[PDB]
Amino acid sequence: ETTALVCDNGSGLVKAGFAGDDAPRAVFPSIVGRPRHQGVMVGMGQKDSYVGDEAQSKRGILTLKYPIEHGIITNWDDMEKIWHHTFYNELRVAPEEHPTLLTEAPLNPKANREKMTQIMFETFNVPAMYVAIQAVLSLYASGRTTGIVLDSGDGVTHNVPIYEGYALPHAIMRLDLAGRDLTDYLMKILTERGYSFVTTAEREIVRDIKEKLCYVALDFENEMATAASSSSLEKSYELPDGQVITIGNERFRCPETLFQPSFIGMESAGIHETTYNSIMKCDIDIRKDLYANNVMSGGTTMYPGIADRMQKEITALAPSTMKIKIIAPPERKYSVWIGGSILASLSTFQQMWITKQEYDEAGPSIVHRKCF
Amino acid sequence: ETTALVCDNGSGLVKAGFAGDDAPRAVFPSIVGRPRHDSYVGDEAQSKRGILTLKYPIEHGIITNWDDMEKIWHHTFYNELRVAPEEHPTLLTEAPLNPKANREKMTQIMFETFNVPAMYVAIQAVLSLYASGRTTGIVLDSGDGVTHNVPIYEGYALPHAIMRLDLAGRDLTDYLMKILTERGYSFVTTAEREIVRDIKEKLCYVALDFENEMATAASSSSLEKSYELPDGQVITIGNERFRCPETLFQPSFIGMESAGIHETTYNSIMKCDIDIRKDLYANNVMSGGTTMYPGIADRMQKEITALAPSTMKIKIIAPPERKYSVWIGGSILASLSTFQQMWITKQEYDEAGPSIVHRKCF
Amino acid sequence: ETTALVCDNGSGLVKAGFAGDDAPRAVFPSIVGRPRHQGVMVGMGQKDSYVGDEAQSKRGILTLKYPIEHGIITNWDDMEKIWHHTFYNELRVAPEEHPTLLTEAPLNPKANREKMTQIMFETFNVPAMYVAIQAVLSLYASGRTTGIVLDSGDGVTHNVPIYEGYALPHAIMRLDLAGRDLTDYLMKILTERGYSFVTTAEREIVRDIKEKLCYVALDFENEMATAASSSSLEKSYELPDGQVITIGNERFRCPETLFQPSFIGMESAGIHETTYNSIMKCDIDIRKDLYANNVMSGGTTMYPGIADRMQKEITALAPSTMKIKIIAPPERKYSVWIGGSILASLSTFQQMWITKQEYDE
Amino acid sequence: TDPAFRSVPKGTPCFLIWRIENFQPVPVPKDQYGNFFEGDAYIILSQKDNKGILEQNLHFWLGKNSSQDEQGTAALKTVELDDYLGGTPVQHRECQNNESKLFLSYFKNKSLKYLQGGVASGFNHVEHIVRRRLLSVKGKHTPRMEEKPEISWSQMNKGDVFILDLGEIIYVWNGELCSRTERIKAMEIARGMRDDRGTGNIIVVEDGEETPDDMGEEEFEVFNEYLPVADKEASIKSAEEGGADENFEKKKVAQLKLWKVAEEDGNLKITEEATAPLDKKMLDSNDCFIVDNGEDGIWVWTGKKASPKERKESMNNAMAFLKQRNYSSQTRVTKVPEGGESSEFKSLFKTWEKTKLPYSVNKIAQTVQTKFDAMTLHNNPEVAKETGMVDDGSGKKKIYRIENMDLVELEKRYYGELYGGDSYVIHYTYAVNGKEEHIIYYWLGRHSTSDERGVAAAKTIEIDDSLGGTAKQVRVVQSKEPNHFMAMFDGKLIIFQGGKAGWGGHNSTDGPGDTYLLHVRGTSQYNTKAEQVPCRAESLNSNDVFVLFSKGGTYVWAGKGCTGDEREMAKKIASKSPKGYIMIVEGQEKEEFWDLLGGKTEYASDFSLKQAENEHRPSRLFQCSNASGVFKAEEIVDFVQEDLVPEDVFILDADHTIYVWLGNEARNDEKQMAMDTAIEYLESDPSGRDPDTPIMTVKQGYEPPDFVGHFGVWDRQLWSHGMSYAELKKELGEKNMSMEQVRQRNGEMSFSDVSKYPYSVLVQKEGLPDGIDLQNKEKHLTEEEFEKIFGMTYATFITKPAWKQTQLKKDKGLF
Ligand SMILES: Nc1ncnc2c1ncn2[C@@H]1O[C@H](COP(=O)(O)OP(=O)(O)O)[C@@H](O)[C@H]1O
Ligand SMILES: Nc1ncnc2c1ncn2[C@@H]1O[C@H](COP(=O)(O)OP(=O)(O)O)[C@@H](O)[C@H]1O
Ligand SMILES: Nc1ncnc2c1ncn2[C@@H]1O[C@H](COP(=O)(O)OP(=O)(O)O)[C@@H](O)[C@H]1O
Ligand SMILES: [Ca+2]
Ligand SMILES: [Ca+2]
Ligand SMILES: [Ca+2]
Ligand SMILES: [Ca+2]
Ligand SMILES: [Ca+2]
Ligand SMILES: [Ca+2]
Ligand SMILES: [Ca+2]
Ligand SMILES: [Ca+2]
Ligand SMILES: [Cl-]
Ligand SMILES: [Mg+2]
Ligand SMILES: [Mg+2]
Ligand SMILES: [Mg+2]
Repeated sequence: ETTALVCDNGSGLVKAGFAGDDAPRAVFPSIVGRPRHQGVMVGMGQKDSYVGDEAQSKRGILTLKYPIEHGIITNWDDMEKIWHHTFYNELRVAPEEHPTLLTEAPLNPKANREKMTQIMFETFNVPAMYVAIQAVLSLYASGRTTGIVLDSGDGVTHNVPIYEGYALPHAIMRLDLAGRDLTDYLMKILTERGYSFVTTAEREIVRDIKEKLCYVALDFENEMATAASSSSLEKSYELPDGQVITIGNERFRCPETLFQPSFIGMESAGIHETTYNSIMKCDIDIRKDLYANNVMSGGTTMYPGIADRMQKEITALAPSTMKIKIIAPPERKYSVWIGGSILASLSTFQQMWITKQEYDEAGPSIVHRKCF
Repeated sequence: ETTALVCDNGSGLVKAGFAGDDAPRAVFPSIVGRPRHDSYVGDEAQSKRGILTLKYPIEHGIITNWDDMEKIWHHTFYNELRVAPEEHPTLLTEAPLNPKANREKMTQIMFETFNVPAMYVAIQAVLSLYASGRTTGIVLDSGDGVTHNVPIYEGYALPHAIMRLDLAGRDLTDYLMKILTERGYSFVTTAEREIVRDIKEKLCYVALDFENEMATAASSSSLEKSYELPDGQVITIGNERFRCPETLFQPSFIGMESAGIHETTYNSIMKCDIDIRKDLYANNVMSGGTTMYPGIADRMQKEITALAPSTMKIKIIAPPERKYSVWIGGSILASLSTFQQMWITKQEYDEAGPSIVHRKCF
Repeated sequence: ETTALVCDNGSGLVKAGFAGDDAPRAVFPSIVGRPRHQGVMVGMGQKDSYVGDEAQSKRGILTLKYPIEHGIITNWDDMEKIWHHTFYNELRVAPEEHPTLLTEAPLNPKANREKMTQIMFETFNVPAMYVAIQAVLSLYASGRTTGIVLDSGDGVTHNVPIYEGYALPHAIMRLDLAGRDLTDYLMKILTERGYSFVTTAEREIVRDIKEKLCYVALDFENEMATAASSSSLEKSYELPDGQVITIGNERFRCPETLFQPSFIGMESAGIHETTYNSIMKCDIDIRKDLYANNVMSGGTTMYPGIADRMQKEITALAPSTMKIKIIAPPERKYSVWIGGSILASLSTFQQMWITKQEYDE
Repeated sequence: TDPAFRSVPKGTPCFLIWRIENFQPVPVPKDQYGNFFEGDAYIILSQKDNKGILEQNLHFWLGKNSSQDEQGTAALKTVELDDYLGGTPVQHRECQNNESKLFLSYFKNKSLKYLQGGVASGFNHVEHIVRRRLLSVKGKHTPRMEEKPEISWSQMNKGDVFILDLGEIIYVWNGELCSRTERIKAMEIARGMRDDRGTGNIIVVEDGEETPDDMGEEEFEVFNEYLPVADKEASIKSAEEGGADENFEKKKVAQLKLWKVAEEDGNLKITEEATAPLDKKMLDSNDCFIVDNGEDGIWVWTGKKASPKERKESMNNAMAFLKQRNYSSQTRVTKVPEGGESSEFKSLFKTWEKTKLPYSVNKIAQTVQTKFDAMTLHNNPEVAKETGMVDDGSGKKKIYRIENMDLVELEKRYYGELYGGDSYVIHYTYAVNGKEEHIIYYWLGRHSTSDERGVAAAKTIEIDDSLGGTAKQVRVVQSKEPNHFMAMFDGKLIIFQGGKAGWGGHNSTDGPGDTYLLHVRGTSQYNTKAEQVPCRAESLNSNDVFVLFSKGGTYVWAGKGCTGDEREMAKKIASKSPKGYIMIVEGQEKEEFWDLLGGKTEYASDFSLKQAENEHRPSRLFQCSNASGVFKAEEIVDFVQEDLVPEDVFILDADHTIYVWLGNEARNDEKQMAMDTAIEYLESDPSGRDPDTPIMTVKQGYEPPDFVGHFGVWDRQLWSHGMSYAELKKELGEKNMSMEQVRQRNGEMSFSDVSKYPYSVLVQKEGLPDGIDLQNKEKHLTEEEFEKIFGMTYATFITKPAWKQTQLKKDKGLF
């Protein structure tokens, strides 16, 4: 009768819900906001900090900080506030009644997992918990056991090749470029047009502009020429106060950084090269299955035209006689969560729960011996 | 329950009364007269203008003369309210952007001179917003000597965007004398100013379009009203009805370089962070006797709508009791049972001094 | 023997002069004045403009605007008036006879660099020209090829890390806070005492109070407590009217906005965090040399105690084993121009110039 | 292990097919093998034997209409079965109408058929439904809330306030005769709903102003969809018809009751705990509590440390209240976990927590002061901590000098000669195993001007770019030359005090003349340098040798402490003299020698300088500063004059005298702590030297010849205006430049022990006599004068609170 909770704590968004549901019931930004001013109206329900959607709604008098920066947790105190908001405000459940399935990035340091386990058992008193690799859950969600997942969220971008349900660690590639870097680059290139987005609240406005009007061009140098040749690629966006700004070439120059990291000063390779290098680090006998099963995950893979451009670039790197296939599930924003909902719903998963009695007799080191 | 006192130290009128009442029990002018060659405060001071020299201790919202202010409060406690201040907690109001030293001096006078058991200082614009049940909105407090634009978002202050305009009520009655004189009449006597002030409060209004309303007065006599002077002679006020309040929008009528109350409201909102401007546009709350002109709410909606983007909803809130909305807000706050922990007690002042008003109050 | 001109297009002060000279010959405000009431007085027509100190004298009848308000040129029609005042009025020279070295702000857009070079060649017909980054010139003035420069002027503060002559654009920080904001903040906290400084002529004396009595406290919390316990930090200042005022904690509260920008309502980080973040966005191999060469530049780095404070703040964020050295050149108010005068005097500049013939392509 | 895989033949041939049904593998009936439903997912295991090699192929089949939970469960279970069979099976993904040949061969009987339909998906479909409702706020003191059964004007009256909750759009409708108290409480309730959800916009509307022009077009269109304004006039109830505010509040207060669901001694008992008013402390974390608001709502508060039986029976008993009392279906029951209390739940409690009796992204370093231990200085340093040379200095070098804003190559005969007033650029090229590498040194003279230092830096970059940027650029300041730089000149370097030009041109005197003095000194066998010094007797030092050129003859003066390496370079320099050198020993000084140096005056001569390192302990220098946030002291080995900074204070250990060098720009706290640290330095020295060793303070510019002697050459042109110590003494005086000695020990003295001054003196701002504690000027008054000024004795003054003392001092001008 115990219904299990599934919580995908991302660097930008947290996707939570119940095991057995076809989608996360709670999706909100993982931000903590604190006021920049002093309260003048006494007894009107002011708070010292704001979490999630409330922080986003009142962001005009707030400084927004992400507890997870570049995929690494930097404020465990604010991370507890996010988790407290998830259990008590969004899902509105008692955490001591529900087993919780959490997710982690590949090759996660064991210090981050042992503290996550300690917080779940000592602060929220969950009956049991389990940590699952994010990329692996996305492959299962697409009905696959073999493939190379491109997980690009807000903090980091991973390339995780998986063969028969097991990831190949020696080939997992990591790129420190994701959504937040794309947002900040859009803020930068929007100044050359006269606009000024500086504050952490204004950054959220740019992020919405990025999600609404940005797209990946099939040929970048060609669209840069068509941009000046006309105005057919210019769009308008209404700011919250009613001001209308117009953007043009910035629509595709922003996500182009995914393929040309030199736009933001990174000397690393693009997402197209990191996948090829990841596929080329596996056995030659399994590479054909990988090339034919590129599964995209995360919100940063939601740009219009990123799948077509991805297939174009990989075909130029791979042998001409190789069949390339980019898989772009319609709900890949929540593919990690979906796989968790399926995994936590299996009858054979009750054996995998790290229980509280196991934690009290072994310590936080028990989490590693169950998730290898 | 210990009955609390509420005193709105206005620029031209002191609104004072008991916490819980629906209206202030004492409304007298903030003037104190001295021999010129002694003390007389309030309306009695204006009955002896020829003998005394009248000064405004709070001319433009901020208290300047403290010795004259101690007599405003002395006239408030013992003459108007007829109470003993040492037996009543007293809530006091302050202008926006009041210096911290100014608020500490108020605390020192209330505790050391009047020996009050407890006191509290609230911003006037915050109390007006509280009266309407809001925590968000930009207040247009237009009183006697000063008009403020005070934006407030979710109970937080935006002092960087507070606008102050030293054009208000007494500037308008003086301009009404100047234009009524230049049509034939003569209003120069100090006693005639009280008559002009009555003509202003009863026959003046704000025109939706000034140039059009001026053309109507030039080709018709429909806008002309009549007024009975105390001596019996009836006079006729014409375009002066709407030319007097127009100074709030065209300060060049009295030789001021500042912008009208519509531009100061818009410029105030545009100094706030972009994510809070939409709620301010839809919560323009008006307070003060100078916002009581018929038509000023409709004209402010037109003027802000022209300055703001078309996609924004402009709304002007004009509460019917906005002349005393500051005091009404204080009367509700001081009566809340959850407020008796916010008072600054005499025992706390003895240990920390007047700087405690910056800790418990804000 | 063709002499070269060096002009620093500053946000609040233009520093211009001749190459090979110890200091700039002319330094005037970057302000252009246009008539308020056109046609009423002689010399007050539509096309009449005034630039520099004369625009400050005729301030009551002029409008006055900043062309390079935030390091970047925005009004080009008023910019041509500034350069015209520089060549014919201040330097008193013909621009078609002297190659000109101009300075640009860090991260100056390519379009601005192209409109600068067009105005010099077409409107002024200069023989050759070249633009240079203001931070690199400051570094050359300190006899260094590598360092992280902190240039704080009138409208903008920049952190620019440089290694072996070339800067790292991806690590350049920008802070829209400088002396003009500190001058405005001093007027505010002075009126909080009741001294009433609001007019422009009063802002002139407030700027002088800032440059003569302000300092950076080593421990802001301790000095705030000292200023509340005794008058040992209070100093007097005599206004032109003979009235004498006294300032206390305002002496070090004003420059503290450089380290706590929240004093004026800014969400950005202090000059110590932007310097730390600028070094941390560089390669780790060169971080050791950057912490040992923090070269300060600009008039707003002249407050006494700012070097000790920058060290105290950076040493708390850097690894404990780092050697942190702050360089404070005595002539850092003109380090940009001095570096330009050195570069424009190098005989190898004849190959780095952009001749007019090359531009006519 | 899944029980459906238990009976799988291990190692023996088989052919099994399962179908995914509600996240579980269910075996397919054997007679139906080959029929796959299009809306389902399957798993097929084919263990076949082939010439003794067991072939194990695992396929999971996905129908074209199979749901995501089934495709995922099929993938997951395929892996479980593969691991359960040891991982030897090979996995295959089979999609309908595109299966592999191996999968199709299993059904070669043409038995492969696609059936329509399939079993239901195990997923629950999240809908995100909106509960649109019409709430009323009514009361006199604390207005209460009630949900109306339907959304129409018939449920509204003109004397109360109504909320139209539409999810992310909330309408607050104020009746024409609503009380101000109800208006304020309804806005709190509305703001509470919005904040519990995180999104929403409150739209305040007044009775009568329900127009598109007053609300906005889109805002009115939604309002008219749920409350048409045309039906208002007919159905809207009046103020009196709405009821009395007093009764509505009176009844709803008594309507509230609190139950307790506790499990004590294994017995579950439901007990009525209290009634209105209710307070948060009534809720205990160890049990469950039911908040009964009747038809308006039932709430189940579950504590953090409650019991599983308490958690279950609390809701079952709460769910029973609905049917027992036969409440309407609108009456709901909500579970409230401790910590997830909503605004509506809190509104049922008159007392909850307390009011808020009173963040910058910029963070200022908060480092607390610490007293520096002087024993750590005696713990000896790590002088050879970092050492590294890339070669032996035998590589190729080209030397350029900054001349006329350009580079002029020095002749090979002048290699090793540098002018202290110019800057140089040396391009070193060394090779290791055939690979050439480059190092660009730019050496900046102590008196080189900005133009020369800048050209040295700029042309250093140009040479580096001429080599493709492959060279390492090294900045070298005079007197602080690195070990590899000295090895390029074979460890012997000659620094002539002179220069050339500078920002235009001047008297660029080319050469040292015929009467110049050289100071030859080295700290090792590799950094032996010969630097030109003034031809004065004070320039001599007993630890070093000197070479005196003159038109009569060259002389070599060997100090008592000079090393052999110092004398060797002195002889080699004097070997170029066509006159021939005449070596001299300290003490054996002929009078003709002093006459060429202006006469014998006091020079750098101390016990530490005459002795060799074999007997005396070498000198040590410590830099003391609080610029790092805390007062610290660090040693400087190979210390020279350039290592002195005016912003700090230094301590020099010279065995018989310990000097404290005071910089002009140093802070006062740095000076005072440096002296206190110097006293703690020798009080802890276990070497057995005199506990009262002289500890003098020396001021920048007024340095005696014995203080400068422990450093290398000394340049008086920096802080002494070029004057020697004797010339300074003549112009200023002995007692004008005296080295004051440090002594121990004011604060915390009693009122009677403080020096006394008149009130006319202390009240002045400037020009105050010394020794007055500006922070306690009232203590500098007498007992009698204090009573006259402050109207009280000092004893009662100090008992008054600190705020009153500071205010009294400001009133009397003694602040
Ligand atoms: N339509 C879109 N186009 C481009 N980027 C998007 C889109 N929607 C969301 N994103 C970006 O994806 C990120 C969220 O991805 P998510 O998978 O939630 O990452 P995380 O793993 O950090 O939770 C955000 O940074 C957002 O800016
Ligand atoms: N009905 C009215 N129409 C126009 N002006 C009015 C009206 N009633 C009052 N006033 C003006 O309002 C002013 C008083 O406003 P108030 O808010 O009390 O000022 P303050 O708060 O500065 O004392 C007076 O100058 C008076 O002329
Ligand atoms: N001694 C000083 N102390 C404090 N501030 C100074 C001093 N000298 C100059 N400034 C400030 O420096 C600012 C401008 O210097 P500058 O570097 O020329 O600016 P920019 O180069 O950006 O035009 C002015 O705002 C001025 O207030
Ligand atoms: Ca199915
Ligand atoms: Ca296998
Ligand atoms: Ca009612
Ligand atoms: Ca219990
Ligand atoms: Ca020289
Ligand atoms: Ca190089
Ligand atoms: Ca020696
Ligand atoms: Ca120092
Ligand atoms: Cl999906
Ligand atoms: Mg994610
Ligand atoms: Mg008022
Ligand atoms: Mg500058």
